[PDB]
Amino acid sequence: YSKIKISGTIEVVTGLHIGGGGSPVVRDLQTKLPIIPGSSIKGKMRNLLAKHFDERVLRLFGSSEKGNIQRARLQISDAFFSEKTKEHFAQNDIAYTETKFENTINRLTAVANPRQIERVTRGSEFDFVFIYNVDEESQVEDDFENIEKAIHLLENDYLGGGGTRGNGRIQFKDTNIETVVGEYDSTNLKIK
Amino acid sequence: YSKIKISGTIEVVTGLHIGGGGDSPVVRDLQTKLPIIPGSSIKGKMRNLLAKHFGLKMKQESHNQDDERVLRLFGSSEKGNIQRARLQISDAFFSEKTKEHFAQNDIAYTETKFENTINRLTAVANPRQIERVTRGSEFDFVFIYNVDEESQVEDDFENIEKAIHLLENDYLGGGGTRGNGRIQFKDTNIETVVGEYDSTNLKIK
Amino acid sequence: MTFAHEVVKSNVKNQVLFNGLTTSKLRNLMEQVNRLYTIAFNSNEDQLNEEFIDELEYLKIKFYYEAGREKSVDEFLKKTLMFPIIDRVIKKESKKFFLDYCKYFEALVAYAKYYQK
Amino acid sequence: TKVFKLSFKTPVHFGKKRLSDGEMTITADTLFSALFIETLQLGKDTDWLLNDLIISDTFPYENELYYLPKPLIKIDSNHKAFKKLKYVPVHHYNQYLNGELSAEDATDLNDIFNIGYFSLQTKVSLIAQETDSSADSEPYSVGTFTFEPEAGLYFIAKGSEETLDHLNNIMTALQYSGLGGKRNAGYGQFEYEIINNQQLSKLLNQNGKHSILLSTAMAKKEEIESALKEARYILTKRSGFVQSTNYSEMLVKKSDFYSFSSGSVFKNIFNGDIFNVGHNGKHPVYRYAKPLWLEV
Amino acid sequence: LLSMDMSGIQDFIYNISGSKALKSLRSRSFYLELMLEVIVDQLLERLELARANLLYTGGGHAYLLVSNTDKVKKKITQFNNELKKWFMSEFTTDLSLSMAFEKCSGDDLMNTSGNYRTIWRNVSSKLSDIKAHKYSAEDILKLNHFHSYGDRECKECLRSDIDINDDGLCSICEGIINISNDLRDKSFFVLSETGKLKMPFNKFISVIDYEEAEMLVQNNNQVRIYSKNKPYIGIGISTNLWMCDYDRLGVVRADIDNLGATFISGIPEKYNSISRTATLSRQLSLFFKYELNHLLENYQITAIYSGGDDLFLIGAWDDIIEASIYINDKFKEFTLDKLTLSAGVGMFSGKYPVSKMAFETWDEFKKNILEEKLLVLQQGFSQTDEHGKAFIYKMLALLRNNEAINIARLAYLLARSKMNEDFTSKIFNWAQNDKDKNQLITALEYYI
Repeated sequence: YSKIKISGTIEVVTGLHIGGGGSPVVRDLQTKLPIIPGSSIKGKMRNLLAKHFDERVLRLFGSSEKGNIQRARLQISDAFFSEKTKEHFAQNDIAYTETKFENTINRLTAVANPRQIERVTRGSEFDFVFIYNVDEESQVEDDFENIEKAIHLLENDYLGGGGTRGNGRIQFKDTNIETVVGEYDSTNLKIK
Repeated sequence: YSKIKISGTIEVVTGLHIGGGGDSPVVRDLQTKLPIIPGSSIKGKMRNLLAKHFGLKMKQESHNQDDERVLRLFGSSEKGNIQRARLQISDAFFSEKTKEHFAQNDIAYTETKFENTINRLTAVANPRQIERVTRGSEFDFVFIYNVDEESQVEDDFENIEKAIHLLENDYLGGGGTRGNGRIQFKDTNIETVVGEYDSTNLKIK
Repeated sequence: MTFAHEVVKSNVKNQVLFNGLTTSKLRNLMEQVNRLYTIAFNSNEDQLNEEFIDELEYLKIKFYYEAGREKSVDEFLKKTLMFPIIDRVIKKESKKFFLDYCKYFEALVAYAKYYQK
Repeated sequence: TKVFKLSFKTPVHFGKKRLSDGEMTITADTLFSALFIETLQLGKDTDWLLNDLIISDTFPYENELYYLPKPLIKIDSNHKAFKKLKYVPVHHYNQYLNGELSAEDATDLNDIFNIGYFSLQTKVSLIAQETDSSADSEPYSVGTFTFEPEAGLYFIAKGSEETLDHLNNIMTALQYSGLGGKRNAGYGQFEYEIINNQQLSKLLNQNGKHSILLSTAMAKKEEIESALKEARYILTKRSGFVQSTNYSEMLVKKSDFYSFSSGSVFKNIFNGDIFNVGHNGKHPVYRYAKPLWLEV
Repeated sequence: LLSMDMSGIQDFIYNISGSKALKSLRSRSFYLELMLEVIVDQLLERLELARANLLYTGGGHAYLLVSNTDKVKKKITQFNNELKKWFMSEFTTDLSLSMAFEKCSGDDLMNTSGNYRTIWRNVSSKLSDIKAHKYSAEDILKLNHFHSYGDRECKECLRSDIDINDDGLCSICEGIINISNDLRDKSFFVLSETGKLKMPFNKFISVIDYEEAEMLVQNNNQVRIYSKNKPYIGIGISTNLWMCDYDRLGVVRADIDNLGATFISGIPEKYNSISRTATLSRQLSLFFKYELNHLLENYQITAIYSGGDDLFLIGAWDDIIEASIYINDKFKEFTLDKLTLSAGVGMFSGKYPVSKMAFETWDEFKKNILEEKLLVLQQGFSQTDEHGKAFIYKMLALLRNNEAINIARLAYLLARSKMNEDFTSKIFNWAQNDKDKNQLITALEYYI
């Protein structure tokens, strides 16, 4: 019985906006640095992949609400700024978070109503870690294909709020997969 | 389930004034210090004009409820008859080609147009200065259209094609009636990024 | 060098500032400095490109011209040690010092705008 | 008899009664449960790691300081500051037992006690008819705790060397799964270090007439009368659910159980036992009650 | 000297998560208090003693002066055992009563050798010793062996042991909701054999009107009247019990700092008479149960928990802050600046589980921040419009990044406004000073 570790970085092509406080953004009440709570990743992934089609979703994330106990096979943690983004921004003196001014127009009135949305800065990188506990040797390939599709969909979609309105597109780079529990090989599993 | 990618570039015919930062600057990306067209701007102007195209009631205007087709395209999901949005309008980024071009020919990215105003009974001038994105600069835009219903694809594309044409003749940003921000699109393209759905017969002028 | 940044309050006379300096004759300098700042932002490494250096040369040329056109601006530039710091930046050819200079200029400009007729 | 020290780098939710409730420390019960189920996931033999391993409750630590919970001894003086205090550093642990700790000393220690903070995370749920048709989203709350960069938890374990090696392996394997509460939601990973503090080692290696129960334990039926002779103690109701046992989770829930808390003082030592709280399940479900004493 | 103590104040008052947070908590506090009241009254009845003999009640503590006879001690033994039996039949951990008594001669009650304070401290240590030894071997033996078919937690009552019947609702919790609805309108309570609230001594509580209480006098029933601070009643057993019932969110929690010393040491060596500390207790009680009613009139506040030295108030954020200031000043008047309070206010989103809000929770604040900075900022923003959360938020950004270049940025931004030069210069001068910047930041955060 083995566990496979998938770590990498995700880049905010158009600014990201989670905002657990909300118009704030998720932070640490001490570090005050933006984070992306993993559960948000999980939720977006699930909505997408389920919309791609069901057993497979249950296998991946786990529900156990219909009397069938399977237990989650995927663990997704939150992510953080890498040291790389922090050092670059401090050197270049770039604020971490942008405040976008928005506006809304009443019809039959044509009046202006100002809005404010806190977005994570373009180009920052998040280090994310996924853990896949392969409970069935004879299925893991299938599962990764599915996880691949999930990742792929997200590549052309958004996280968080206003994603239709123009924020939240991300990218995945420098994904490496390593086996960390058990003696199962991971030199052929591939995720972009 | 399929996701359809649309690409192209936005060419500024006459100066652009998105200007959300508020003297009176334009919105800028904070990683490059360059102009951007936030997808809210494009998407909202498209919705506004395409809605005005179809019949809109006074009550519909006040409640922001619009025509069924435009709404299905853009999503309201506000009360009752909910509709999940369907076309995600991404932002625009100051493309590499134009950045190099301006560097090579030593051209500013943004001008400060000086304007004036003659109030009546005094005829007294009170000047203003307004920043405008230099004309001919190009943005890259990306649209992602989702097929929630296979049957309706060309019709939805034709709707957004009319909205693209409306944007070209009209304007984005401010000073639209005063001359700012008439734009055109160039080198559009479509390619199915997810799914198994062909997009060859699709076209957007 | 920050004494030249708070000297602006030291130059508040009677009721003109820097002998009547206004931001209407200094807007050109702000635009030129900002244009080069965006090019420096695009630059990734420290060692400045030679064309960028010549841009600095043109900048200082503009500084001299603006000082020639207007007297209060000339007083500003000389009394704030603008030319020596410009030459120093040209000598150092480092991006980081250039950003430092731009921040200094920004402080000068903003403080100047705070006090105006 | 090594001790393990834990680092998380991502906040973890413990919880006592409701998902929005948050805690810093866990009791031996949860740890035993988690280590056991991790063994079952590895599928090794449980009997060895059933009736031979002795574990303490979890205890918070800071950059370089290790603490123990407060012994409920009767000190005769202020009786205000001592009430507010929970944990004591090893430096003055025996000093407090003697009575050397001053009221101002307690004030100082409590002041240093900044070893993390609590927070509430909001989460929204659109699996309902909000997306399907006309309905509203379902906000709910969780409570999480963020330890300082050099802060975390540790436990004190004893047993045979083979037991310790097996525990080492299982602890490594668990390192990457979670602990606490919403494990899969992005909370509670850890990297661990085995460190031997000479002073703490001495602390475990004293000998006296009193003994401080460091775990969550409760004597068997036939020992309780002789155990409760002269003691100062707290009962702590332990309830909770179970994982992959019977059809309906909401139908499955171990019966509310009671054990002594972790600051009690006893005169007559008792061995504890791992009690079955099982009924109407497909397997027995184990809750841990076995003491590790610090004899002074 | 006999003393009583409830064990489980906080946790049982604080496991509420339902949508009736105000309605739940307001009744829960009252319920525990009334359980205390009925407990003590039953005790006083049993010892055949008078209501005068009670000297103080508050929190879970209560104090009485009883006789030093053997029979009395046997009765105390029996009653204590019975009460423990009732609580264990009820809650088993959530609430318990510990009672302890200490022999004394009145000569010490004359503060003859300052031994009155000594016996008080002795009974306090005795109370803690009874708290430690709560159950015996057989008690817990039954306790850990009770496999029972039970349903799930009451959504209101985060409790599994009690048995839900319909719509995820149990029995005791259901009665708590009922008494909450009748707590505001009806003010009279009656100890009856048939009622909606389960009391420890196999008794039940109901609510009635003044006319119904008069009818009970004609009926000559074994009833006691429990009130909403109703004086000049004279109807049967008209017991004017004291309880303060007045009715993002703001929550303020306050505790007397020097109340441990005041209750025991109080006035050294010359006025530590039993009667005298009693009267001190009496004054504090009457204040905390009457002025808390009276002063709250002008504030959009519901009184949730008041008594002993604990003040737990919730209401509107601005109103909460204002009334907290008002209460501090009023206390400093009534205590003649001799007792002080420590208080905290936290802003929490609506519909939060209050059981989680509670665990979250001067002249400097009044004069400097609110009185000076807040007013001038408010006047300026009154004079200059359009200065929305955008402008203020840029200010906040400028202040929060404490760097000198940010000082310059703040200067320029202020310049772009059109506020009177004096207003902008005052903000700039305040920003320069670290203390005044922190104060201005706080004032503006209050501004929104």
